[PDB]
Amino acid sequence: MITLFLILCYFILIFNIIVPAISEKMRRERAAYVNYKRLNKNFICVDDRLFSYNFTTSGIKAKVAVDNKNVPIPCSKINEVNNNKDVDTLYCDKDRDDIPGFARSCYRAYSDLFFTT
Amino acid sequence: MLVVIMFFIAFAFCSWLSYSYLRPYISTKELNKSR
Amino acid sequence: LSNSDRFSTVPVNRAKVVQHNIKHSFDLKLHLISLLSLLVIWILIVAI
Amino acid sequence: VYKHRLIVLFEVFVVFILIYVFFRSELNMFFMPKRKIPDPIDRLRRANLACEDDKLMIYGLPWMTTQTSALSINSKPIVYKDCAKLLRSINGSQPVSLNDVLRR
Amino acid sequence: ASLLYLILFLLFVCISYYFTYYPTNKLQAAVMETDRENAIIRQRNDEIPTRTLDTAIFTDASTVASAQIHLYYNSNIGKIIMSLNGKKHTFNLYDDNDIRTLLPILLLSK
Amino acid sequence: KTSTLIFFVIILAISALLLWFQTSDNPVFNELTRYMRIKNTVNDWKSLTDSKTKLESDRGRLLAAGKDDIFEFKCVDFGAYFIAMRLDKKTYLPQAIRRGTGDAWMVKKAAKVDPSAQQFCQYLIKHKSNNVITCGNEMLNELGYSGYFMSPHWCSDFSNME
Repeated sequence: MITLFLILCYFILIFNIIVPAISEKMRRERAAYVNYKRLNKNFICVDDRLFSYNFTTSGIKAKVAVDNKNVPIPCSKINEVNNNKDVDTLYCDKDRDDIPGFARSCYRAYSDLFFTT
Repeated sequence: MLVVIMFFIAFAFCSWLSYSYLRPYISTKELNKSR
Repeated sequence: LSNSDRFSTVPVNRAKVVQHNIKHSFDLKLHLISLLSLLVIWILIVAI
Repeated sequence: VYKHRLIVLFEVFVVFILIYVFFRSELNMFFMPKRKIPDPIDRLRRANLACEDDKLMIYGLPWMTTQTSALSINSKPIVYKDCAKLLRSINGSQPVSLNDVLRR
Repeated sequence: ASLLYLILFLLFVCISYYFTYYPTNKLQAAVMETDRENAIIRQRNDEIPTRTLDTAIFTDASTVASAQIHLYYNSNIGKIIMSLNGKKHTFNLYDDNDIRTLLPILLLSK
Repeated sequence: KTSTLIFFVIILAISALLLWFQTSDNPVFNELTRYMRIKNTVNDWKSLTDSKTKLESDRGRLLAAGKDDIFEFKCVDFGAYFIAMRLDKKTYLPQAIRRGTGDAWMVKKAAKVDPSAQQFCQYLIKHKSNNVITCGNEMLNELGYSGYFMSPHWCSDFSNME
């Protein structure tokens, strides 16, 4: 009699809480991505790192510009980084401990994306 | 047994509603295909 | 100048206007509604 | 009837699937312990100064396997005949690292 | 067992509370996380003094003069900027030469 | 036990009906959820402002290095108006000359080159410099907004351009 209660509670959680939450999250992140695409061009400078955001099935995702030696390019040459669109792009989803403070930079990039858009 | 099949019916209907409502969002391929 | 009296000579703090509007407005009690709904469901299934 | 337990476990499994697919990062950086951000000055907290003969000298550097002398504003070694007197006048009779200077 | 049901229901309550009262989307959650960690980072930066500091600076190998300097720590590149006689000089905490030059001034300050 | 299953099915139907209510373009659900959303957003305004002002105070700390003239009033051109601002001595946020009890002064210009506007800004600096407005939390407490997230505004434009 309690297991039926738990089944029903989890049904409510899935279909009345999580699903509209997914819809709202996708709506907000797509709006932010649209504003970013219309305002900022390709990579942007966040904590002296080059970040660009793309919209996929799992929402918005931030990728950092790294060179052939998986080292982030400083913002000092951002202009040429705009021209060379085929540079190495390392995603923020994977916890790459080789690059120091990757979570720092990724979270700050998302924060700046929210604040600007 | 009857409760199990009733819950499957409810879950299938609700999943159909959720997918039909979420096609514009989760299916990014659809939205980038149609501009 | 037709609606000159519609404007304010003094500056207007519109954030406080919105905050009073939110303060003195109907409170959809979703917390109470959710607690009551969970209690109803538990009583109907587990208790009865 | 174990079917009810099996189906509630299926419910929790699909909840975790939905969380992992979409809300992976939010739940990852919310409901999980995380490592403290390293500080370059934290490693240098143990860096202190002394005198070798007539040269200001640096100790406490971890990666400095072999002791290396200090440098002035002109990238030159600091040679002072009263280095010990300078340490006694400034840092007193006890060695002073970067920790207590920073905490001042 | 009753314990399994209790923990499952508590997991329900926790997840529902999170989704109702906490930022579901990545942007706002990242804003909150950056707020916290930037609070710690700003504490770390403000731990470094920013006011006038009296120190004996060695202009050459065997010449030293007492003077006042200013300091500011930047964690974007992990470096220090110091002001002396209206001139700004940078010192990196990773470069050996920069730390070797910076240490005598920082350690000889009263 | 039959009543338990009947209640189970009824509540499952209620949940499905609520989900149908949510997913469809129902005006009532939209109105209620917009009500809740607006309330939550206006609640969050304060925390967003505090975060942005802490970040921008850090950026102002970084920017003010070796430039003492930044701490003195300067007449800056905004294309359509002149504003006399500087960096705050304490908080290191932009701080301009106030106009009465409102926002910063804005000497409107009627063309690209307006000597009278600039000279009036100089007059404000040399005379009416006792009353100032600072971006961030002070402007939030006085006028209800922090200057950031507002386009166009002098706080965000001055921070971005510098």
